[PDB]
Order: sequence, then C-alpha cells, then structure tokens
Amino acid sequence: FQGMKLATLKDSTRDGKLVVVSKDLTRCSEVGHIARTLQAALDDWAHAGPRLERVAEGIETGAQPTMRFHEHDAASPLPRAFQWADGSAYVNHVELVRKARNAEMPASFWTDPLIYQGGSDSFLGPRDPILMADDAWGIDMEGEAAVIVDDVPMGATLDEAKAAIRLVMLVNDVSLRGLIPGELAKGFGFYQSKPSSAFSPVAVTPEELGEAWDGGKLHLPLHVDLNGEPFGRANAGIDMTFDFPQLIVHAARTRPLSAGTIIGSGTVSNKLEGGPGRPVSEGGAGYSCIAELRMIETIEGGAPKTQFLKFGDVVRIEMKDRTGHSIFGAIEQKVGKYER
Amino acid sequence: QGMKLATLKDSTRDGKLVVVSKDLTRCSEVGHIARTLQAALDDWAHAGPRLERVAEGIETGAQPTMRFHEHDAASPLPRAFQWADGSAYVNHVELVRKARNAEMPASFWTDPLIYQGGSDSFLGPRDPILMADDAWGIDMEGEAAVIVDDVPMGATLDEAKAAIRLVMLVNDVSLRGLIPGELAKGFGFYQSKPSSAFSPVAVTPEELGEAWDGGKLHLPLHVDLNGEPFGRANAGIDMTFDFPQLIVHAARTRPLSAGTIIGSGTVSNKLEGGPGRPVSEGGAGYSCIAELRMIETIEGGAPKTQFLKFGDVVRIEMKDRTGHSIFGAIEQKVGKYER
Ligand SMILES: [Ca+2]
Ligand SMILES: [Ca+2]
Repeated sequence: FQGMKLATLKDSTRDGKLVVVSKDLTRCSEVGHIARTLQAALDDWAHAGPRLERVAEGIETGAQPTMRFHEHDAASPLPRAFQWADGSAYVNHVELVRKARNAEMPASFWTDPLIYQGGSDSFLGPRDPILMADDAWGIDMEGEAAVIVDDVPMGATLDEAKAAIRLVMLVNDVSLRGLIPGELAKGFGFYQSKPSSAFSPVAVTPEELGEAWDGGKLHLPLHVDLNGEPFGRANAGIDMTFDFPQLIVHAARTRPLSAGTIIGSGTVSNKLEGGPGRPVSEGGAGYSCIAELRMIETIEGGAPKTQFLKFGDVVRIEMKDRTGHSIFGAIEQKVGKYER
Repeated sequence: QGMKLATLKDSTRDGKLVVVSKDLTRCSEVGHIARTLQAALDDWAHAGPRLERVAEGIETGAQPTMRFHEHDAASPLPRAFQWADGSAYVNHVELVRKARNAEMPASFWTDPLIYQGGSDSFLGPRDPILMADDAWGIDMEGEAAVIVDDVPMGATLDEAKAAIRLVMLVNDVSLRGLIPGELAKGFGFYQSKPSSAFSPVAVTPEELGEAWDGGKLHLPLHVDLNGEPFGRANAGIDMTFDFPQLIVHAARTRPLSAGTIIGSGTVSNKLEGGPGRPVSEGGAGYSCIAELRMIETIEGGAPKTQFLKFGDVVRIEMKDRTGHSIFGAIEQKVGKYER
C-alpha cells in the first residue's frame, strides 16, 4: 500500500477538522485520536504521518468507518498557514510579462528563482467565492501547484529540500492585475494586489502521485477552466525552469522554513515551438491565468483583448491522473461582490 | 489597568503563555485559560478578561508566581499567521532615496509602504542573530508592532483602532547587502529579510497609559550598539502613518485574522528638517545603521560606519516616563551560522 490524501473540513474552529480522504475523493474519516488539524499532524509528522497512513490503508480496504467527503465543505487543507511563499518557476511567464512592457529580461532570470512572501492567514476554501469590492481591479485566477514542507534548516541543501516535501496540492493564487503595476512600483513587492488564495480540497503525499511525480516536479496537465470552457491544459512538467527542491533551497538561504510552510510553483506556463503558447481551442496548451493571454495579445496585437474576471464568472482548477480521475479534487470558485 | 503577556520557550512549537508582572520580575502560567498566546488571541473576547484578572492577582500578590527570565522567553508569538511591516516614518524612506539621488514621489506621504514578512520562525529576544556571512550587511531595525484581533476586509479606521490588542517592540533583521539585488528582481523582500525578533513581553494599550494615544506610541526607542546609545528616536515624532492607518491599508483587499502582527517600520526622527544627529551629538540618533550610512553618504560621498559584524551586540528597549522598561529588552549578539 502507498500514498494518502488529507483534507480539512470547515467547522467552528479556525483550523478546521483534519480528515483522511479516500483515493476517489468520495469517503473520509475524522482522526481526532491522532491529530485534530493538518497543522498538528505536520508539527509531529514523524509520528503522526505513519498513523494517518494506517488510517488511509483502512479506508482503502473498508476496515475503517467513513462518512461522505463533500468538496463543498472543505477548507483549504491549511485554512491558515505560518508561511506562503510563491515562486515563478515557469520563467517563460515572467518573460512574457517583461516583454509586453517591451523590456529585455536579464539572463540571470534563468538561473536565479523569483519568490514572493504571500498572505497565509485567511485562505479561501476550494469552493468559496472570490469576493471582491470591485471587478475593475483586473481580477485573475492563477493556477499553480504547491508543496507543504516539514522543517527545513537555514542553508538547506537540495537533498534536504527534496526530503522535506510532505504534501502536494493545487492552488489558485488570486491576483488583482490592475493594482500590480502601481504596487510593485512602490518597490516593496506584493500586498494589496495579491488577496487571499485558495487551495484544492485535498493535499496528497508524493507517493500518491506515483510516476506523475519525479521527486521535484509534477508531470501532468493542469486543467484551468473559465466559465465551463477549457482555458489551460499546460503541463506542470514542461518549461519549469526551477523545480520544488530548487525553490525550497532558494527560500531557505537565510532562514529556516518551519513545518507547514507552503511553497508555490507560480503560474503553470508552456511555450509552443519556442514561442508563446497558443489557446486550447487552437490545439495549444492554453494558459493558467488570463494575464498571460493578455500579454500575448499585447505582443501579438499591440494590446490586450480578453477581459479579466468579472462578477458572475466561474473558475475551475484540477489535475487528473493518467486515467482521468481527479487527484486533488477541484478548486471551483464564483467571482462576486464583497458585501460590507 | 493593563497587563503584560509573554511566551516562555518549551518543548512545543508555540511555547508557554504567561502573564508577567509590570516590573517584569515575576510571571504566572495560565494553562486553564490558554496554553499559548495564539489560543488566547483566537478567543480573545473570552480569554482576555480572564487573563486581566490574573494580572490583577499578580499585582496584589494573590496569584502565585515564579521568576520571569527574559533569557527563557520566545517572541510572544514564536510563530504567527502574519507579519506585515510598514515604513510609517517616511522620513527614513526619503533618506534612502536621497542617497541614491531620486526625488521621492509626493505620494509616499499619503500612500503607506508595506511588505509581507517571514512569520514562522521568529528569534527569541535574547537569541543570537546567526548568519552564514557578515558581509551581507547585517543590520538591526528597531520598531514597534501591534497584534490585531480579526480585521475584516476593507476595514475602517474605527474598526482598525478597535482591533489593536497588544503592543511590542521588534528587531526587523535585515541583510542590506542583499536588499538592492533582491528588490531589483521586482518581488519584494525574501532572502534579504531573515527571521526577526520581538520583545520579551507584549502589553495591552491600557498598560501603556498616556504614552499610547490610540494609534501611536510616544516614547524614545532605545537602540544600543555594543553598549552604546545609538538611537533614542521618539516613536511618536515624524510618524507619518499611525498604526490604524497601517492596518486599514493592509486590510483593503484582504481580511486580517487574529494574531496578525503589524510593524511600524524603523523609527526615525528628523532634526528640524534634514537628518538627525548621532546621540553623542545632541540629536536622537537612529534605529538602524542603514539610516546612518545614508546620512554619511549623502553628506560626504560614501558610508563610513560598518554594519553588524560577528560579536556585535544590539539592544532594543523602551522605558516609560519613570525610566522603567515596559517591554523588556531585545538583546542579541551577531554570530556565525554553521552546519
Ligand atoms: Ca503566483
Ligand atoms: Ca523594517
């Protein structure tokens, strides 16, 4: 027996309720005698992990009592986290955005990973609406993968970083494109322009991924849908200039990463014949965000065309295994106005 | 009447919450109320008043106590769900721009800077600042911070001020050597901003008395370098953005959950316009070496004062009108990290 899936169910507490989820995402089991929350399990993984694995095995064989798992009831696996740090591993994407400003990208960007520190304390659940005051802010989804690490020492090596990867999940790094230029122009990175993100209903162990996980990257299309229509099928194993251990090593240069740290891959992006990717409806692999499409329209046609997310739109993100079954469950979110 | 809270280091990640006497000599575990500061903040509307009764008992002698050792204290939140650090003393920003020779857009006087910081691995007040290389421009940064209860997205100044729960000092450890290179990448600070440290004790606004005016702390911030007065800059002067303003800015497009830490940015004072002078010369000095080097470069050509090297010792504390330490002392020796 190999692999397991974990989820956090919304409840009256801030950290929610940890459950072990069946491979098919239909059944789950509370595990309060081992750990009440995912963070607690991570805090003591060396001991809690093996015990959760036995529960996972028991769910598979039916020896373990279960209830129904409802993605609509899931929080993000860590509803609040101690760290959210997001890379830009598909350096093609940042090349496109840099090139749209009609500027050249330093060679250094192929060798030196980007990362930003994100808000970690108020993540949206996979099915919660993206609520915002104003959709003139260039609301955009950003489909990525993330790993959750155990403790990582300051100055960690690649072997250390690899070995510290405990869970994988999908992410929607919600962005406000209209606010980005002026904010970064302040010089202090992202804050207002990067609101609360959302993660998939389930996080899985590397073992669960099977051959789709090479120890440092995922080798599967990331399905991003917009209003029911395929928007991106970009392969997470293609054009990824920096893998997860590389991002982790980068992150740990001058600081430890405590257990529960979430590292984002950055928006998944694919080139086509060495050129900008083309849309799915044209045979291309599409895009994991609307920003990348607009950049390409800007380069191609001198300016953006396709509009960002407006109230009422729906975005879906999920990853399917070789046989077509969902691995992490689905992020599916309706954009709507925040009621104050 | 006010109170002081601390977290003692123990075998767990979140440490042991204690209530601390006003004189910082005694303290008491409060496990029947909350094991951790976070847990108290999570349920503050109920836990807060219970903790206040304990503080009151410590004061009268009714509550059994033990000795408080600042050396055994973690940061009050050893790990936090959020750390966001402003630069509310825009004077400092203007000086960094000046040493480069760019005018500052007048918008920096009405638009707060803020950045997302590492929150998961804070050093304790007396823990050493360990770095692999002291040629990275290791610098201290004295500031004040506030811990907030839940703040809704798009919160107002009134809600902002009402959400302030605790006040503490901070050393925002900075690697100046890496800052230029990192920021040029365009994604803000990460590698150049290592783990920070907070004061041994966090205190309620009420404890601060008049020195707190609801948005601002009005006392000198003591920064020492190897036992010498380096900064005595007043935290209520030249503070162009108050804490509520910092909070409202942070909350524009996101809620802030209970336990969110908001830093004011390095405390800096103008003399009468233009740069402050080094304490030894009658002025209020500085709360970071960087500010000093900017002043040296601007008037003179190039930095003359080195940053922190191994063996250097920094102290950061704040004393009330009567000269008693309010928060306890951050005191750290810079040292070589090795694996
Ligand atoms: Ca991103
Ligand atoms: Ca700072």
